[PDB]
Amino acid sequence: GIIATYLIHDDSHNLEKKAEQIALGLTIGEQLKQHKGNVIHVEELAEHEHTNSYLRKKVKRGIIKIEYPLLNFSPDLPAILTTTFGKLSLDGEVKLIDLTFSDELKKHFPGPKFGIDGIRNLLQVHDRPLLMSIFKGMIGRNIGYLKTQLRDQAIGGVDIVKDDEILFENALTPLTKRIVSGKEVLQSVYETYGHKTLYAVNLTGRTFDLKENAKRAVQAGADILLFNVFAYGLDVLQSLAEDDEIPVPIMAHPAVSGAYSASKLYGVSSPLLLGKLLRYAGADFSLFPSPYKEEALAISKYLTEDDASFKKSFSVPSAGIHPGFVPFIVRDFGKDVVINAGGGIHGHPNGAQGGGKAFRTAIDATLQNKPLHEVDDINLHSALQIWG
Amino acid sequence: GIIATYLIHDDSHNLEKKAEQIALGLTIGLPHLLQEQLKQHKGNVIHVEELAEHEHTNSYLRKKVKRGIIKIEYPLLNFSPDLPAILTTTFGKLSLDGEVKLIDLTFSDELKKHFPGPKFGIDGIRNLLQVHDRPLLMSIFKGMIGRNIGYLKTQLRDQAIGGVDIVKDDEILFLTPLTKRIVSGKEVLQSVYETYGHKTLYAVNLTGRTFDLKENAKRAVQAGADILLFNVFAYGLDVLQSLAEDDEIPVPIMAHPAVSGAYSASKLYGVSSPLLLGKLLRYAGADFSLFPSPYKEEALAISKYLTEDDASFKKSFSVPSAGIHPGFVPFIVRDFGKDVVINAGGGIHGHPNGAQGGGKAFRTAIDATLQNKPLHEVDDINLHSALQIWG
Repeated sequence: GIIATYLIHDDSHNLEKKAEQIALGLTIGEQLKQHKGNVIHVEELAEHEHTNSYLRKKVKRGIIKIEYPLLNFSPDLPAILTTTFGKLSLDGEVKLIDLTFSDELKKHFPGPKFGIDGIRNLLQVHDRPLLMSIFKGMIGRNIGYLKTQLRDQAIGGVDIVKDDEILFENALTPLTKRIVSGKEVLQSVYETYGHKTLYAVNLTGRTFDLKENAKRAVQAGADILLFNVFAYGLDVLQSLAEDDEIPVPIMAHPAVSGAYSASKLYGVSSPLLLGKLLRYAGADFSLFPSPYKEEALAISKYLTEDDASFKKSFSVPSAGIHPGFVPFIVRDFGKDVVINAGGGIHGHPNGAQGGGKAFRTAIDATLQNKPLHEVDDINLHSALQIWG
Repeated sequence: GIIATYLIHDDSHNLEKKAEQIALGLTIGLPHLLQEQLKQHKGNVIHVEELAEHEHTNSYLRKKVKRGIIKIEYPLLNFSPDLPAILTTTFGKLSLDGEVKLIDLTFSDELKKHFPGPKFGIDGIRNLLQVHDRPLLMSIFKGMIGRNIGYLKTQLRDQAIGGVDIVKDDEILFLTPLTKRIVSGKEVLQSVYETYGHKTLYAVNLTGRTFDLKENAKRAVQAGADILLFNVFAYGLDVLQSLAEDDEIPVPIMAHPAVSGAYSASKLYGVSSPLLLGKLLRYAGADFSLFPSPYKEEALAISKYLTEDDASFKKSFSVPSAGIHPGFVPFIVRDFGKDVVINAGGGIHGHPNGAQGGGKAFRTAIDATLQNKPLHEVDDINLHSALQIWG
């Protein structure tokens, strides 16, 4: 079935007993043994006095692994989360760290439609890390403003431009207009500059209108759908990824997921949420806070670990990134990563065009192990001079 | 538009600076006429209050922080009027910003117009049961797993004859098609109604994947479902809202808190439980909201949001849960008033005289409590053996 790995701060100091109580309490409480939960492993961990002080009580730390029979839940994320953490989420110092799906269970999930290889083929960028940037100051501005920023980022060499995280349906830049206008801008840049850029557009609105809106977006010519998965739910992302009438990649944004993962004592771990579950659910890209942390590397690990059931997803460490960090990013994440320039690309002395060239040049230098400061490029130089 | 209240542990010891920072970064960022229309999209700091310092926290975080409450207002023009956009706007990026917690959201009158609130609410539930005065009594099936239909009916009948107003499915279910439990359950309950004149409602758990919920809910109604039990937080508040807004689902919805703890267990991060299990659930349309009982201050805060007067939404029934037996009835009515549901949980089946006797105990306990007469001075064997076993 499924193995849930929990990190617990046991105040009773009996990991064995507690583990067994959870195993029973979350299952059956002869023909019943068939649904009985099994304690697979108990791991004692080092004590933390600072936590004891914070909780005003001595707690024994440890990791508990429990196996829940497949017959105990429907094979979808809402049922899985409910079974493995519905009750425990309110039982105290317990955090869900990982979920190990059996090969049988994995068969019920789609995994990414495109994955790393599908995205690279789509963009026709086969070896180097990808480059992404974001519009800056879209709210209150018109379509002409969007078109100009999009054109500059594309001419700058960016592979993917995404909508500002908080851009919702509005009278100035509504969905279909953003898509139609954007598609024309990027086609024009392609026709003249030979560089193809993709536009990841924000898919928002009511949960029950998402499929209709996603299809309107596709019809309008959308390249990638940007989705705030955690504002809606993993099961919703999954249904979008499962629809073959939505033949475009989905880029997941981590907005709101912090409500689940910020604590070290409660919640659900970031690697499971932004790494494993997003991948199984169908996200082709996963944006997550950058370490500029093992946390970040863990997410990435689950997004790319070999798994015969699912394609790999593109890792997109975000925030606090400038051309100078490219070397660190590639060493830490490898070549199959997306360099997220964020909205900071527009801050370069030569606009988004200069910022993009700085990143593109930086990426190529990095792949040749050539230092950035020894690179003769006015754009990359001024970048290292202003940002570091 | 919408005002968000945050609890922050600032490691820069400058609440006024962090606040303005947040009000700007989460909103806007030229000729006069354009600047004028753009100012309409800017966030405004509404209130900044400092709080007592917590040394244990400083030690825990391995850094010193300044505790405070910040209130930032976001213009409606900046987001679509739906919970997903609202949560993304007020706590999207902030949820990953560090020690910050969404404590409350104050919707404006115009914004509230975009939400349904409960379909039935307190008055609607009371009219369904024809119980207009005292608090209601609810119990949960017990040991249903691995049992047949005849067993369900028998336990259902016993709970009803015991005076229980609402019987609901337990949390862990794995043989008994919903339409079947619904149909058979209905049969049992109508029998008790036409024999004792007592009305009992059966709240059945609504399941399935997100995009099958509405069709499943309508089928449940068609089969004769009384109330739909729904694990809101396993799907999302926006899904609960769509169910509540659907006129083809003319039945009450009872919200269960499963998973919500993933959001509110921390005192430093997440979204507060009262905001979740109280305000949002009511606005989204939950007729009943189950939450851990104080048997503490969060329990009352939740109840407050569910019942506080609001011209835009009907009120919801508070349902404190866990650690409740007949002895606590006087307390519950004290802390939650008469418009509350007494959740006997599966504890009635433990009564020495079974569920029938356990239900009677609660029903006698509530009638007595409303008469102000102490339970100790009540000449009732069922109630006595209860207070004698539970205290």
